[PDB]
Amino acid sequence: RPIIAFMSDLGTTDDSVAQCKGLMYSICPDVTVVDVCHSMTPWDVEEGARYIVDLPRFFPEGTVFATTTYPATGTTTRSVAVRIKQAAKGGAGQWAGSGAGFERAEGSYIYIAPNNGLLTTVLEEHGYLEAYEVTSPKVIPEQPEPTFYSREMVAIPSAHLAAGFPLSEVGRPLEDHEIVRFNRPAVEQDGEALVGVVSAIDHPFGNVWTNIHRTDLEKAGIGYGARLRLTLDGVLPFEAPLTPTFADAGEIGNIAIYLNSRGYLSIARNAASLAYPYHLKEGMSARVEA
Amino acid sequence: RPIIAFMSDLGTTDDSVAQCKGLMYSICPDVTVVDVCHSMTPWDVEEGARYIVDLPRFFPEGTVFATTTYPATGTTTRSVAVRIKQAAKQWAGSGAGFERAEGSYIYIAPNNGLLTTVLEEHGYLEAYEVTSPKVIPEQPEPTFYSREMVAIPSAHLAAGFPLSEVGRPLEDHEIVRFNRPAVEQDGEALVGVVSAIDHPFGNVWTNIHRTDLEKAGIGYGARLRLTLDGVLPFEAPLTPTFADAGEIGNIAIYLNSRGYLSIARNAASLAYPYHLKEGMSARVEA
Amino acid sequence: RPIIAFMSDLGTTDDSVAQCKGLMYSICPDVTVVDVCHSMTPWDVEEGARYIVDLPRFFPEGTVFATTTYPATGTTTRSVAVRIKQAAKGGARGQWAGSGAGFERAEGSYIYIAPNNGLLTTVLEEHGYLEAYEVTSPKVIPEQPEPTFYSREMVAIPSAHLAAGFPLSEVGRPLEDHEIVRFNRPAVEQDGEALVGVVSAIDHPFGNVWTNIHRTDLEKAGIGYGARLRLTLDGVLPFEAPLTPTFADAGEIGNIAIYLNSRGYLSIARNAASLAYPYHLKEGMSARVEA
Amino acid sequence: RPIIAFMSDLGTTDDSVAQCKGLMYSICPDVTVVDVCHSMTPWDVEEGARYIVDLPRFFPEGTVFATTTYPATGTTTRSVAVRIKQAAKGGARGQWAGSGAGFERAEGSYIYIAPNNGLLTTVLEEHGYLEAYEVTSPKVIPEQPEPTFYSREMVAIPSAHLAAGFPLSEVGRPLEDHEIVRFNRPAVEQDGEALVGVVSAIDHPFGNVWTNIHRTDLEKAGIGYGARLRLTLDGVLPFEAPLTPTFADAGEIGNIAIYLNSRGYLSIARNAASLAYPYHLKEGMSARVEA
Amino acid sequence: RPIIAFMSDLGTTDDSVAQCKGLMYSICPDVTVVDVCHSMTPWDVEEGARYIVDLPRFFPEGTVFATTTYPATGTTTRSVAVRIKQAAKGGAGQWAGSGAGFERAEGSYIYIAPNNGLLTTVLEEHGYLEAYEVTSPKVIPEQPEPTFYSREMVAIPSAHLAAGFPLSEVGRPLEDHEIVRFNRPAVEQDGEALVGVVSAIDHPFGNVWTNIHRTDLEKAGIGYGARLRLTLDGVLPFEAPLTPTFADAGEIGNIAIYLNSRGYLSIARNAASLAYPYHLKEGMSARVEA
Amino acid sequence: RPIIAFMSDLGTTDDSVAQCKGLMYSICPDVTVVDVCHSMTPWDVEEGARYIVDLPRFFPEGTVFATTTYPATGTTTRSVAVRIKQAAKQWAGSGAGFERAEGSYIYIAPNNGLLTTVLEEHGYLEAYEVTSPKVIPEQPEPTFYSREMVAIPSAHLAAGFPLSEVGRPLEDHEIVRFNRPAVEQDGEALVGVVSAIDHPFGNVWTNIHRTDLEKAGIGYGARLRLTLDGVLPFEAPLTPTFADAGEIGNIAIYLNSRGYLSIARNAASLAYPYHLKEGMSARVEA
Ligand SMILES: C[C@H]1O[C@@H](n2cnc3c(N)ncnc32)[C@H](O)[C@@H]1O
Ligand SMILES: C[C@H]1O[C@@H](n2cnc3c(N)ncnc32)[C@H](O)[C@@H]1O
Ligand SMILES: C[C@H]1O[C@@H](n2cnc3c(N)ncnc32)[C@H](O)[C@@H]1O
Ligand SMILES: C[C@H]1O[C@@H](n2cnc3c(N)ncnc32)[C@H](O)[C@@H]1O
Ligand SMILES: C[C@H]1O[C@@H](n2cnc3c(N)ncnc32)[C@H](O)[C@@H]1O
Ligand SMILES: C[C@H]1O[C@@H](n2cnc3c(N)ncnc32)[C@H](O)[C@@H]1O
Ligand SMILES: [Cl-]
Ligand SMILES: [Cl-]
Repeated sequence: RPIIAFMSDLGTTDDSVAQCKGLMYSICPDVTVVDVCHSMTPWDVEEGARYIVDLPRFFPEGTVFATTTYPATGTTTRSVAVRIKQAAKGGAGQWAGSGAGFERAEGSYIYIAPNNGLLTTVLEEHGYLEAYEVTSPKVIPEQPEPTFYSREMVAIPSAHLAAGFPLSEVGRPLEDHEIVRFNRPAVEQDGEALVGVVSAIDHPFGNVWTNIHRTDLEKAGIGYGARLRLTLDGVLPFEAPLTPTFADAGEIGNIAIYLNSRGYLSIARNAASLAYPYHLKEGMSARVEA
Repeated sequence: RPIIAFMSDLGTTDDSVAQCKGLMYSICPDVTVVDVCHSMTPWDVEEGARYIVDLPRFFPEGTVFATTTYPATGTTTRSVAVRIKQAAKQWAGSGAGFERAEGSYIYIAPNNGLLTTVLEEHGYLEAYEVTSPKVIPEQPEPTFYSREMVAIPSAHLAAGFPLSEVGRPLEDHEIVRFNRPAVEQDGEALVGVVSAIDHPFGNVWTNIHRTDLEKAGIGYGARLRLTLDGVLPFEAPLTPTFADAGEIGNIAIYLNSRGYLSIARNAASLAYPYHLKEGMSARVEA
Repeated sequence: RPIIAFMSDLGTTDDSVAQCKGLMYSICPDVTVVDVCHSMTPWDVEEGARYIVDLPRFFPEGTVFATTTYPATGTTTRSVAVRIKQAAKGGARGQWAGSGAGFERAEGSYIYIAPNNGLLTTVLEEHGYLEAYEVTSPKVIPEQPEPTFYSREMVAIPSAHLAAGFPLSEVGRPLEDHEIVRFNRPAVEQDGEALVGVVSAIDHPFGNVWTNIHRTDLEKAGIGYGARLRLTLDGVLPFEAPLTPTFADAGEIGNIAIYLNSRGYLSIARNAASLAYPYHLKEGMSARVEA
Repeated sequence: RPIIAFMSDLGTTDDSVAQCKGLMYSICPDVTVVDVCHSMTPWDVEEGARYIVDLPRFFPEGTVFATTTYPATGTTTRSVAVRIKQAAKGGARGQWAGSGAGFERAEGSYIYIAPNNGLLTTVLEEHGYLEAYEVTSPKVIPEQPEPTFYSREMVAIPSAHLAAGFPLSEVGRPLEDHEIVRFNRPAVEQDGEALVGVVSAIDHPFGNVWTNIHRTDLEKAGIGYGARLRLTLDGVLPFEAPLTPTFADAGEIGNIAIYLNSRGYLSIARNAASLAYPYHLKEGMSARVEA
Repeated sequence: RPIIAFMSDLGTTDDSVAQCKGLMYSICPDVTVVDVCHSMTPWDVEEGARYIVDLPRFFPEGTVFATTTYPATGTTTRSVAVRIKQAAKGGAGQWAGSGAGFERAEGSYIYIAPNNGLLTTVLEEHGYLEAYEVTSPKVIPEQPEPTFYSREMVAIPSAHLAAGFPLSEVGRPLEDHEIVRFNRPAVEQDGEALVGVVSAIDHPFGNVWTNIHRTDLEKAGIGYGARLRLTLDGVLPFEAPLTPTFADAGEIGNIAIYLNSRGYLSIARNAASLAYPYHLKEGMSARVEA
Repeated sequence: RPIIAFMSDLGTTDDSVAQCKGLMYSICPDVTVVDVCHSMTPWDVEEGARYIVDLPRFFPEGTVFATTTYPATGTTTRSVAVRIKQAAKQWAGSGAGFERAEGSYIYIAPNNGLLTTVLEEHGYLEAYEVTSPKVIPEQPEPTFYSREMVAIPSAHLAAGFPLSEVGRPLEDHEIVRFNRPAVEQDGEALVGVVSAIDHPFGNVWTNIHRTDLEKAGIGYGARLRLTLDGVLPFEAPLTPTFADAGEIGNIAIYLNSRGYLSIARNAASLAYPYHLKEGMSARVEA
């Protein structure tokens, strides 16, 4: 029972995703294609990365992740296919599922993506066992569509991998320095305050996500129940204790400062939108201190 | 051939829904997950209820409906899981339609009133709290009970985990319900609200029902005056469908697929040019 | 392993698509339902036609395409079901889709079921058809259809019977060619040495600009990759670039690229930036090309 | 104490109006310049005409109205200067303006100077005129006018000479009636017992709705204060109210009022709330009235 | 040299204001008409009031203020004309002008307005010497336009007053209880914090004005140089000392908490807009404390 | 017959401008106040400068220009008051125009660069700091120096208060100037910026001047290619006016009333449909 989990920038306004899916079911008759999302900001590899980094532990072993934003479509560039090392615990650290969670064995998931840095945080968080350039005409078209490499060089070969084509056969092995990566912005300790950035607005709720992690917090002594001052955009400070969840803020509309399901320091209002009335946005400065 | 039909307020702009689906396939390898929608206004229990209330008759017997908006996530609250009784009409499908046996569907949802109308329309045979670590995490992620307390246990139920083993039976009073706004009277006009804009067409749906109408003496021929937001008046005979208005753009006053007084333009949008909205008053007279 | 690929104007904000899907699994339990899209502008049959015309070569033979925008719901009109002839190559070069030399698809191997309102105009034009039938039989539609929901009653439902193996010729009577409603499509005019058409679509979510000037139209004027072109939009915007395979060929990020899209049509874009969104360019605007 | 009342399409965001004013005080030192408005949609002569047609009765006799939208700036066209005949009553009842029984104004006592582009169509129609002249004399316009600024060169400047006492008949040659450009205005049709016109304007900043159905048109059908009316807008909105003098007559705040505006025209509004803004009603929409 | 200072809700998009001005110059040949503003939110008498309350000290003695929003136009209602008592010092309290300012004698300005509460704060701040109902056909039309009382019952009689028509002759005297007034929202002392409201956004800068006055501040001990916490909309707190001016915030974009030229506690950014990016609005809660 | 022409960033949505005017009439009973505009983008010194630079030739001799955006309000800063020399062309008005004597106009402004282009184009005969309590308040309102340090002293100057008595003479270096962006070269294309959108018409004005053009070999007949924001290309002959384009909506490339390369549609807006903006690059080639 093979699964391909599919994350693109193709959107859902036309037949582009369906074209890829038609070919996936064509190549791997038994497959199940699960949509991750197709809504990412085009060409923003850092945003694409956040949508895929945390997926392994949720999926059955053997799952292939077809993940693509392909601004270098139709060039001489070729995709990278990697088998990861650890499925890894996550959240605000645990295995996912009922009971004590589902423990995932090492080397049980493959990502196939453009070699443009999309997989940077996947490789940082999970490690990898082996990496290959995707070049074989057994898995890609002999004459690929210049402007559709997300289909030609990701969707199509991912379905061959789902169908059982040996990963080592897709092309030559890539050395670590041949896999492109993006530079991750570092959390700064500024006196005793921690300085990062709004990493994401959490749609559709309007919760605010920072790149300040739970590990960064236990570094400066911060745990659940700590009074914090969190300044956004350099001028809007908020104040609240760190709490597990939204309803701990008290009344509806009140401010909650919490750890999100991905482990990162976040801010919201209790059953109300914070970001949307005050037009708060990704990329704004975020500062925290007790 | 187990099915989970999935309705949430998680949206489709990140991997939140995919995390839930991943766990569904892990738990029930042979499952088919059907998306209902994930677009609902966050925390609007009456809105989410509208999207799930008439689903059973359309699905194969044995379908599990996983339906969630969870603003009380991470608290001591636990989900409710119910088996409904009557799948409830006409029947849907080709010919005279497909009849559905009683007790053939399970809903699992936060215990916050989301299931209010499902229970009124269909009734139930059994209701339980979802507490067993067989079907939910021992360390549940505080901010993601739509995943922990709905998605995960729905998939155990799809795989044949016995309903009565999820936790203790709930008595009726323990099952939270929302109050639904009444259709009131002033003179011979009926006063209600706009209960929804029908995206993407811009049709207007009111809470004034077939039954409220015929009781006040209105059937499929009646010339009606329909005033919206207390300002915009519309006038037209009650008709079965849009094209009964004649010209493209003409006004149709009709009954939507739920028996509710509705208003639209024929093959054009009514709501969008006039910025008509849910929650606006709707007053009708013959 | 039967597939129904589903395209409608029902949107993704309520339970309308799910009702259709439920009834698909009810009638054909082993079916796989693949969403094409549900976002088309309601009642724009020309736009709907664009999202379904290119589908066959990507799908397994025996696939059923349920394609629907239904402004005449609740009327005496009934849907039309067609077996197409050629699965038809396509793309910028014109080839089969898939790895290696692509997946060659046999003739008469796909069914489309749709309102009889012109939605299938380009499907028939580009693929031809082998047989067409009016969808009237109570075996495949409800005896009491919901007046406002013919996308479900007259398309979703019968499509699932067809996917289950219900004989096509049994849905109702054969339709003569003149009984299949069509729309007229704009002809690219050969004006001097220029080619005059329109912006056919904005390519969401990138804001690329698609015209109705097809690759074969370009070969009427003898224009291939490397040709220095002037592509004028909206009468007043004379863009200038060589015709190149892809976006990155334009050099720096933001530079204008003139290219052939994945559907075989003359297009214009910027390299890893949006052309249509900043300047609010729209479908329907004029598009002129010349060398 | 000469007055120039000034209406243009120049806006209030730069120094364009001030340049015109400066030259007014330069040519006629004791002048008072009164802004009519500078907000009209550029080049919409019909809208401009609405802001100037009702002016004479409010102003001292001898006032000069400099009224300008000039899309043909820099061309061989020259402005036209007119002495009107009747100052003309008006308003919902039809009377003179001011305290007591109002200020009665004499015949032939106001001058309008404008581009010869139809801007003065309703002025002449409603007031008549006694003499008209092309504005050509270097005594009142520049010998080298700025190509893009004929609102200044061919209207502001000569208007200030006229206010200073420059003889009207000396600006240039007399113009025959057919030489004064006009636009055609929509005729309210007598359809059955209904009267069919349009929404002429949105009354900013209140969002009241003005139609082109005049009080005298209502008296063709015999409609006065107290008459229960149906006023249908945009073909689909049948408003119902008695015809009343004013807004508060409708009762509660927000209730629909149907009334005669201060310009003598059939209008519709809400009592101390906006009708046009919430529902995005627009000029050009249809307006039908009947009793 | 008579002056009429003219404040309406008529806007500047049509000839409505010019009609009034034509009649003003008709009635009072020597007059100068100064526009206060015509931009107010229609029918909002509290907003109209803020635009007129502070005008007397700036204008020559003898000035008439014609001030109007007239939602009761065309009814039996009649305007009120009042001679004020004190011109009054103002600002963050002084006379206006070069040197030590221009001292204005008592009873030297007249307001004419609808009797709908528009003049509430004028009468509270300045007092009055005499008040009259405007009813004489020597100053108003015998048949006034039903829908244009701002012209008929304000503009027109104001010009008669400018022209020298005796104020006592416009109609009968009104007793204090016959002059309509609006209820002013009270500043609350909530513990040691002061609770009011955003009274206005200061266009075009996007500065935020509160109804918390300098007097309210010296009541709780607050002067220039006091560290303050100011919460807006119940969730956005800001922190800054109270300073005289914007540039005291330091760098451009920094927050300044100050007293405005009208005497009220205010918040802004130094040469940047505060209200506009965060969509802050009139009517939002405002809380302050040291 | 004294005149004050008044330009500020105070807007027209409250009584800020009326307070200033009130004080002008108090100080100079016989004054005429002319509004220039009050709409300028707050604190944009180059923008406000554009609105005041060519005013003198249009006004009677003896006019005082009160011109202010004052982001440094309430600090130790004091305003500058200058008498300009050459009123500077053609001359404006009927006939051959009205010549203006030298030294006939005074500007008074914050000393923040607002007067940069006025001084470059016209020159000056004398410049002073505004410090005398004869002409400004002793207790100046900290947040309203546009009123205290511009409006009030301008009106004393209109009334005949001697210029040299406002405070001490300033040397040229004490008068703050802004740097103006240069028109540069790349190949035979000239590169500049859009210096303004011409509201309300939506015409586009560039900083590429008549002089920059003719030096590169371009006159009133030249077919030019004009690219805006680095993306949108336009092509058209250089013409005197809009109507030279022919059809309504056609493209005109012309010189605005300041000698600057400009682009527009004939009797339609160019900037608004395309969302063209000030600060966007403008590149021209013959
Ligand atoms: C197949 C890939 O083409 C890329 N793509 C789409 N449009 C552009 C563009 N204008 N420039 C560069 N890349 C683009 C998308 O990222 C898609 O994933
Ligand atoms: C897992 C559940 O978390 C809830 N959720 C998301 N954001 C908030 C918030 N600010 N307050 C309360 N609940 C929230 C959603 O309703 C989702 O269904
Ligand atoms: C079931 C079908 O109903 C059609 N539909 C929905 N709303 C309208 C309307 N206002 N007018 C005409 N057709 C409509 C949709 O096109 C859908 O496909
Ligand atoms: C003469 C006065 O008419 C008032 N006015 C304008 N429109 C309305 C309306 N729709 N309802 C009530 N009053 C209105 C304005 O406030 C103006 O000042
Ligand atoms: C009196 C002067 O005050 C200035 N002004 C108004 N708001 C601000 C602010 N937030 N920062 C700096 N200056 C400001 C204006 O520029 C006005 O001209
Ligand atoms: C001096 C006159 O210039 C006219 N004007 C300004 N811009 C344009 C344009 N793009 N097209 C035509 N006329 C224009 C205005 O209407 C003004 O009145
Ligand atoms: Cl799916
Ligand atoms: Cl004025």
